[PDB]
Amino acid sequence: HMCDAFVGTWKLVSSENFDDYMKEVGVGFATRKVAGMAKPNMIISVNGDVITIKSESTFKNTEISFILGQEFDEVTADDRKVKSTITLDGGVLVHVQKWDGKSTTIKRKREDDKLVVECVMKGVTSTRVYERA
Ligand SMILES: O=C(O)CS[C@@H]1Cc2cc(Cl)ccc2Sc2ccccc21
Repeated sequence: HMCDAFVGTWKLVSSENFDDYMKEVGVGFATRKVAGMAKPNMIISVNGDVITIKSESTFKNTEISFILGQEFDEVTADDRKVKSTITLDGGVLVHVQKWDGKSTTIKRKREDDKLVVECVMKGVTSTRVYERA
């Protein structure tokens, strides 16, 4: 019952500062423009200890399956090859991606009926709000 309140199908409804986040991460111009238009559907499921997060959009589909605290390989929407670890910290899912000596952290939290996604790269934060689909 670890992630119960995250489970479901979610749709992006708002974004703030995401272009600046992507610039800070090192995403190139054309990818930033196209990826930044996308309104992904995020589908979160749990089967035993394995959590799966899928994102489906016009631009790209992504999928990760993982066990909390156990590092894994991930290919991001912008095609970085990263080493990721996802943990639960006080009810917040904390996702750290490491690549090329860099790091970024994505936090996912339930707030009212929304799922709020905060993406941090150095001094730049972006907030993405999802609602139930
Ligand atoms: O989950 C969130 O909203 C924030 S991470 C984000 C997810 C994403 C997923 C799809 Cl399928 C299509 C475009 C994008 S935009 C994008 C571009 C670069 C790096 C990550 C992401």
